[PDB]
Parts: sequence; structure tokens; C-alpha cells
Amino acid sequence: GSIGAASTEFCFDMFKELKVHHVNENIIYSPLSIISILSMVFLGARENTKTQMEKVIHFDKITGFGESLESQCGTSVSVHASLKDILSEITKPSDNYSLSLASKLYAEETYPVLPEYLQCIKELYKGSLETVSFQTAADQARELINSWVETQTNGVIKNFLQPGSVDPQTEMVLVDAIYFKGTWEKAFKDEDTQEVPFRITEQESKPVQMMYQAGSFKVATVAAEKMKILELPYASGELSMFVLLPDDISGLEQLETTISIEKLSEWTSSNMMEDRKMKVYLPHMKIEEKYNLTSVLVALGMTDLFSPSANLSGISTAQTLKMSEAIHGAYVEIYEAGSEMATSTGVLVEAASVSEEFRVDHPFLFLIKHNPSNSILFFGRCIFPHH
Amino acid sequence: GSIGAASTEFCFDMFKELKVHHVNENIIYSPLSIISILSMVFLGARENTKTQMEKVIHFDKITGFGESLESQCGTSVSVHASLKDILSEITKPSDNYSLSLASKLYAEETYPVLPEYLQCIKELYKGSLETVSFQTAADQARELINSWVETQTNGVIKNFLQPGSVDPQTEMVLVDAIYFKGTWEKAFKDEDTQEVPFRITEQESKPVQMMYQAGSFKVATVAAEKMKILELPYASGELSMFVLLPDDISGLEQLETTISIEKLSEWTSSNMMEDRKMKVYLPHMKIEEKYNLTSVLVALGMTDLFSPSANLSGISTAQTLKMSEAIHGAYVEIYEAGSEMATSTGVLVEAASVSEEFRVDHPFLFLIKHNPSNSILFFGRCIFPHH
Amino acid sequence: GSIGAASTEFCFDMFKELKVHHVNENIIYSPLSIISILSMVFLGARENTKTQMEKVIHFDKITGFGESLESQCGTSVSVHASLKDILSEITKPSDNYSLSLASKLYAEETYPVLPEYLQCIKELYKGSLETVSFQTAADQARELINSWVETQTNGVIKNFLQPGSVDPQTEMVLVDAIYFKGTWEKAFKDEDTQEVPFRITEQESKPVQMMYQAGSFKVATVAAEKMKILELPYASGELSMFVLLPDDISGLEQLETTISIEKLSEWTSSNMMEDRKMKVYLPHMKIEEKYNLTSVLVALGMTDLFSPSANLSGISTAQTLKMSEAIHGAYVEIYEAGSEMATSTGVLVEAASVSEEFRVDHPFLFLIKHNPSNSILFFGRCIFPHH
Repeated sequence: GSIGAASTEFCFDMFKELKVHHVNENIIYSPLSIISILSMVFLGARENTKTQMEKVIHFDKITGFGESLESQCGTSVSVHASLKDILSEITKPSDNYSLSLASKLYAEETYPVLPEYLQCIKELYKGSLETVSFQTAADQARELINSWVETQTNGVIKNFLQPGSVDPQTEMVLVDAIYFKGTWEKAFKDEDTQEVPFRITEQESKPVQMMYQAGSFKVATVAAEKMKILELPYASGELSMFVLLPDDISGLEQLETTISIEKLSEWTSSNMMEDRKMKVYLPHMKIEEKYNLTSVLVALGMTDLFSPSANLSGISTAQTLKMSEAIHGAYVEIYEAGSEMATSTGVLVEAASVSEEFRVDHPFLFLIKHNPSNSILFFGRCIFPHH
Repeated sequence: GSIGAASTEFCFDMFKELKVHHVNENIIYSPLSIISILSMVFLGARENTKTQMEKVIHFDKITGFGESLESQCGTSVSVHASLKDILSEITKPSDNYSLSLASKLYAEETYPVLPEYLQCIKELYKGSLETVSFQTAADQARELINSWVETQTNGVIKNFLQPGSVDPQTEMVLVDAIYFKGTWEKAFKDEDTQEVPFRITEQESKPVQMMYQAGSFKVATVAAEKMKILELPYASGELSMFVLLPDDISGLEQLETTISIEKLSEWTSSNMMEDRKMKVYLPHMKIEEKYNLTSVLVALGMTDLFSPSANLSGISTAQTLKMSEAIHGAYVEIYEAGSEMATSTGVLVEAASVSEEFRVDHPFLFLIKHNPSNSILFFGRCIFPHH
Repeated sequence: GSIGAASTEFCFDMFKELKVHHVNENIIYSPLSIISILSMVFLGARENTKTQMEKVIHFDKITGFGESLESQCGTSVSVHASLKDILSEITKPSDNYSLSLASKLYAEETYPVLPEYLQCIKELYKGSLETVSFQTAADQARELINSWVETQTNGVIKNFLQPGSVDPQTEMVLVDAIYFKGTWEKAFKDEDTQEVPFRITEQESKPVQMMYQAGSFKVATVAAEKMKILELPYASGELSMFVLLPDDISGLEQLETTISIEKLSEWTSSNMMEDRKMKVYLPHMKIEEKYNLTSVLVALGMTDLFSPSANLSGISTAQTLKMSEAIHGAYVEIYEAGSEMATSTGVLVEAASVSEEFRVDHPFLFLIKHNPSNSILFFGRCIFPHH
């Protein structure tokens, strides 16, 4: 097996879990970056936490029978070689497009990470190590990690880590950043872009800037699922965009449920995809979304990793630590010349457990009273803060 | 035994009846202004209407078991004292915040008002009387009332009285307005505000600006209702904002039914509110709503006041007059530095109107035809006139 | 019968069929221009296509019993007379307004248009022919047609034909344009215009410039439908704008379902319309829309026309063709002095069969894959591609 297939299967399982909490909303995430950071953690996880992460990341399909566990480092020889060669394939330079993947881990000065684990991080993901004091200055370390992410994403992802996400309890933060900017194989003419209505539902429609071009494009029409897939290649044909468009507005739902790595392999088969003379209408796209994947990872069977029984002894034998916050951010912009996209996956670990915080992230009742008169000046039921 | 507690009780009694007409919708109103204006009308009511208003406003508990009619003015000595001292309390001048309560009554020049009732209006509510001709220039009187209310709300509540609210047959209007601009005790840093999802339902979410700060705040954890209340004091601690947030979204409904003056007094007890170091997240709020309380006040028990059996001898002894329209507007804006809030309550008497205008202030279809040929050149449906 | 009545009935049928896909959205379209272009095409059809077009255009009512087809050129004498006299009616010079109806057809050089059909176009629609090379320079043809449309609409409708509409397959294009600039019978004083809230819904409202004037106006009040109609005549009383408005906002929906040519005839009756002293508030309006009426016309009953079985023998004796696209655009601006309005309707005839586009106009699943690694760099669902 390959780790690209693990990324695919994880992508679609995670999408099935994610869509249930974001109905009628835009979704965007990077399977590769999430899988890469989660494998960084998977190397350190041992015993039941490691097997859980292995089944969730689908790295169990990668290892051949025999020579598992710390055959080379952290994981088996198969997963090790797969990780290394994928890092090499992604980081290969190209004059046509720009594509970068960087990994960095920040650690507390007091908390000592295993030198073997740091060396394996340098070997597999060639990620650097910085030592910052979280206990004394957590917010400054947050700002530094955020500036590193911002510069690694060419300023696309600013202020990745939310305020208050890290606190003096956090003792290590594993983060990565993927950035891609390319050009279309067949570009869209700037003059051909005009205003076109876009049907959000059958009832309502909103105007958007639609780019148009006519040419030979790979289209695969799946009638069993009532949907067509269009491939728009980029410069050099090493990266491609796939648009899975259901024939009708009502069909998309069905598609979301039936999509899978197996089904996708059938649909994107080189035989199934047909170069035809097509008129292509593609809208200007700008999608930015940031998620907290802790609940999603737990719902997928990664319960031990966030539990106080997490065995991450492969990272640091001194004391014990566990993961508490896994943040992900994704940005994608499609325009006429090409597209610019950028993602980041952050992970912070710590032994401590905050009992409570007071976060107003769902509807409530608010009350404003005059304390001397003990009278209610204002009372309200807030469902949406801003209409 | 105080008008503040009466305002609390009437607040929740009115919330329970108002919530049925605004499902899945923001709610906001000011109990202090509503009960001030209802006491304004209560002073004039006598016999059955006055007892109804006293029970619904909960001024019966304010008066001790002693003389309650004709004493001081209109009501008992106890209610008179409570009115006067709350009026003095919230109109207290403070350099820290701005809090203003204003009352004013408009009357037809042909309509006669008793001098003792006007002297009482100046005594307790310190409000002025303005004589305008409702029968001749009802629209002009409406615009004048809205301009006065706008100036008293510092431009926040503009065009308060809807068109057709006031009528030429209307005898006497009673209005009041509260404005409060204050700053937080512990402010929110502008840089700490970031975009965060807000979960309207379990499956739906929308992004909002969320201000964060870590500090010592007063929180009470009511486990019986599975809910937590947080207090944010303003400058000098004379006013504070209470956020009642259920632990889960679906619990909100339950809370809205179980909340009451007694339960609010239980939950916000000094022993229950504990000072704790909390991470606090609060969304940018801009909640603005206008209501017609006539139906709700009738449902609450004030049936005679809106019916032709309304006796208002203390208001106008020459001829009887009944109220038929009660409007109420409330606006609340929460930001990082502080908050700005403003409310108004409007009262109308003896209303009826027919035609007189063709005002196009709501969506409509339009037709443009060629009269010689009787052909439709243009047809359309206008919701937004300008884009 | 009269083609004005046909335009009215078709207008309301089309409104019924069109409003279903445009809820909470502005609508505007020209019945006269659409019915004129469709009558142009209707002269060229025979057999079932012609009868279908006649039913949808309601020209079957114009023809008196007897001498229905080929009596005049392509149609009955009654329909021919109606067409010619209507052209003369709305293209009548006047010093009070500017009203123009222009029609023009572009054809491929290799396409052999029947000369008698061209003579009919010149007789009944005053339509000139231009020969353009679609197969060798379709984009130049589109630019020329857009420039002609723009000049005929006095610069209101620019870039009328969207890219991709025309292509080397299109063989003929019929386009007409209506323009009308006029002044009110009773003008709006600029000083009387003030900023007034426009109530889109009951609780949310956006501010709009509102002109005011008082005087004698023709208003009809229909209580059975809970709505009033106001007639604002333009200069010289030859064109008038009708504004029908429900008393409550919620009534509007009902109105849109119950409006009809017969009900409109009832409501705009001379005895129903009454001159009365009225205050008139009317907002500034700038309403522009553009539609593709292929689906709407097919749903009304023009199935054979857009199918490969379309008989357009009256246009070309050889190489029979069929319509592919029917684009329409409308613009209206109402201000104090008067009004400026303009529409265009263009239909392009072609010959195709299988689906020839990959139009991305509804939410879709997109993914960006690294082909060497076969890993998904990005995956997402988008419902709206802009924020």
C-alpha cells in the first residue's frame, strides 16, 4: 500500500464525519497535511494509542506482514519508506509551479523530547525544532508559531492558532504547512469572465463571476450516481483539479454519502475519463475554513489520544503527555490565470487538563441589570449575534 | 417590595408569552422602560382596569397591607416612593458611563388632561407634555415623536413609531426612552478578537467575530439545569451583563421555560457566583428588535385597558379614552471596549384610520404599460430597490 | 384580439413559471420584447412547432375564425395587422418621451435564409439583416451584436450576449431592443426626497431614498386581495407605471399567485381606479436582471421548438435548424424627474443534440490531487464560492 491511499480513505471518512455538523455550509480541508501531522504523532504513540492511530490513519494497510513496530524508527519499514518518498515527491522543485511542505515542532525548554524522536522528525518530515517557554510566555510562543505559519504559507494563513488555544499547560506543538500556487494547463481568458447566476438551491440564486473557456477537457459521466466529473490540469500535469458536479441540485446529498476511495478510483479511472470538446464554466472561488478536529478525530476512534490514558512515550519518556487540541485551516482561491491554495494543521500536546472555560459559541440568554436598583435594564434571547 | 423586583417578574412573565410568536428568532426588550410606561398608565387607571394593571405589573406586592388609593398620587405611598427612588437611582450622574431615562407625553390640543395627573407625571417620571393636533397632522405628530425619541436615544432608535401606528382619532400618546453607553470593567483586546464558528443548531454553524480574554470573572455553574451563568461588570460595577448559557444547545429550550424571577434569584446568589480565572469568549452582538405588545399585554391580563371598558378617570375626566396600540423597541450592541444599548416604549389611545396615503415602503410588484396599445412593456417584482 | 392582450397573458403565465426559481429575489422582464422576438420565430415555423408557439404566445386568440395561416405572410391577416399596427403604435415620434423598438437578425453567410421570410421581417418588425461569419469568427459576431444592442439601448445593456452563447455551430441570431426614457406627469420634488427605511421583512429593513409628492392620483383599492394599486402617468399620458402593493408584506406572495390578465383587467378598470387626493411615497429604483428563458419557454409548452424535431422550414428551405438559447435582459430606473428603462431579447438558432457543457452553477464537490503521489492535497464542498 501507499500513504496517498491512506490519505484518500482518511479524507473520505473524515468528510463523512465532518459534514454532519456543517450542513448548507462550505467545507475545505487538506487530507495530506492532516495525515502528515497525525503520522508525526503516530510515531510517538505506543501500545493502544498507537494501534488506534494506525487504524484511523489507515497506516495498517501500508505495512506488509512482518517487521512492524519500531522496525526502522517509530513505525515499520514500509510506512517509513512511504513517508520519506512522499515527502520527496511533494518537495521536488519545479519551474512551472510552486509547491512547498514544511514541518516544525515547538517544545518547552523544561520538557525534554526524546532525541531519537527529534532525529526521526528531522529524517522523515525534515521538520525543525524550536524551544520556547510555554509556562512563562505562552502567548509569545503562540505569536511566534503563528508568524512561522504565516511566512511558510506566503502570508495566506494569518493568525492560524486562535487566541487562548495555547496556555502554560501546553508543552509541545507540532505544526506543518503546505502551500501551492500554479497555473492552468489551459488558462481562462480574463475577458471571457462575466456575471452568471449560481443556484445555491432550486429556490434561490445569487450572481457570481463565472470564467468561461471552450476546449478539450477530461470529463467522466457517471450515470449510476447522476454526476459528471471534470478534470482541469495544471501546468506540467502533475497537479489537477477535479469538479464532481451532480446533474441536479438535489443529487449532491446522495453523492456526499456514496463518495469513497473505492468509488473515486472507479470514477477517476483513466478509461472512464474522456477528453471531449467542452464549454467549461467555472466560478471565481475563494474558500477559507478553519476547524477544530478533536471531536472529529475522537468520533473516528482516536479516543485514547485525547484521553488521560494516552501513551505518547515515544515522544518523551520524561513524565507523560497527551493531545488536547488539533486545529486545521484551509484556503483555496480559483481565478482565471490559475489557483492559489494553502493549508496548515496544528497539534498541541500537554499533560494538564483545564477544568472549564466559558465560551459563548451557541445561542443563549443575556441579561443586563442595574445593580443599585436590582432592575433589569435589558433582557434578550440571542440565537445569532449578528443578522 | 421594590419596583426592580416587579420589573424582573414582569420581564419573565412577558417573555413566556412573547416567545411563542418568535420561534427560532432573536428576542430583546427592556423591562424597565415597559414597566415605567405601564406605571404611567397605571396611575390614571381606576377601578377594574387599575386592579388588572396592578396585578399584571406586580405593583400589588410593592404596596404593604395599608392605604393604597388616593395616597400621595394615584397609587399607594409605597409605590410612589419606589417609583421616585428608582427614578433617582438610574438617573444618577456618573463619570464612568452614560445612563439616561426620559419620559414624555403628547396630547391632542382638544383633548383635556387633568392638571394633577400632569403634576404627578412631573413628580415621579419628570416628563414633559406637548400639545399637538393628532386629527389634523397625525403624520407630523408621528415624525415629531420619532425625532424626539431619536434624540433621546442618541440617534440609535430612528423612526420608532411605524406608519399608521398613530391615527387622527388618537387622543394621547405616552413614550419613554432609555439610553446606556458603558465600558467593561475588564476590556477585550482588539487584537484578541478573531473569527470563530457559532453553532445555531447542532448541524448548522455560521462564523462570527469573537472577542477573547483571560481573567478573573464571576461564574455560577447551575448543574441542575445543565447551564452556566457568567457576569461581566461594567465600569464602577454599577451595571453588569449576565450571560446564561446552557451546557448544550438543545438545552436552551428547557432553560427558557424554567427561568423565572425566583430561579434567577437562586442562580445569581452571591454564594453561587464564584470568582474564577476563566477564558472568556464573547461574540460581537448587534441585536435590534421592535414589537407590538398589545396582544401580549392582553394575554398577560390587561384586558379592560385595551377594551372599550377601559376606565382612565385619572387621565382625562372629561371624556373616557382607551389604549389600543403599544409598541416597544430595543437595540443592544456589544463590542470589545464596552456596549451601547437603547430602548423605547410607545403608548397610543383610541385608534382608527382609513387610507389617506399610498406609501411604498415594503416589497411590491410593478407594471409599466403602453396605454395606446394596452401592452405590458415592463413587469417586475421589487424587494430591494437599490443594489 | 390584440397582441397587447397576448403580451399581458403571456406575461403572467411567464411570471408564474419564472417566480418558482427566484424566491426572495428581484424580478424584471419585458413581455412585449419577448413576445415580439417569439412572434418573429413563430412566422418561420409550421405544423406542430408553429401551433405550439401560437399556443404559448397566445396568438391563437388574435386570429378570428377563418383564414388562419398563409392568408397574410406566414400568418393570418388579423395577426399580421396586429403586429404591424403595434410596431407603428410604439414607434410613434413624440416630443414628451423617447420610445424605440428595434429589431435585427444576423445570419451566417453559408446559411440560406428564405428571401420571403426576410421581406416579412422587414415588413412586420422593420428588421434589417446582417451577414456575419459564425464558423470562422463567432466571437467577433458576438461583440458586434453586443455593440448593436448597446447602441440601440443607449448604453444601458452592455455585453448582452454572454460568452459561450454563440459558437461556430450557431447559424442565426434574432435580437430586438426596447428603450424608453420619459418624465412623470407630476414630477417628484428633489427636496421632498428623504431617507426612509424600506421594510423587506417585518423585522429587518434597509434604508432607501424615498421621493414624496401630494396630489390627484388614480388609485384603486381591492379589499378582496388586500392590496391597493396606484397609477403614475408619465409625460403626455401615453405611458403609465402601475404600482400594486399589498397592505401587509405577507400578502405579496398571495398576490403573485392570484395575479392574472383577467384579474389585472378587473383591478385596473376605469371605474375601479378612482381619482383621489393622495400622498405618494415612491423609492428610487434601479432594477436590472438577465435570464435564460429556454427552461421557462419549454415548461410553458415550447417543447418542439428547442428539440431536434423543430420545423423552421419557413426560415430556411434547406438545412433546417432549431433554437438553442433565448437570452433576455431588462433594466428599470425610477427617480424624481422621470424614468429610464430598456430591455433586449435575443434568440439564437442552432443544431445540436447531446449535452455540450460542464456549467458549474450549483454547489459541488471539488478536489485537488497530486498526480505523482496520488494524494489529495485539498478536498471540499462549496455551496457558494464567494464571501
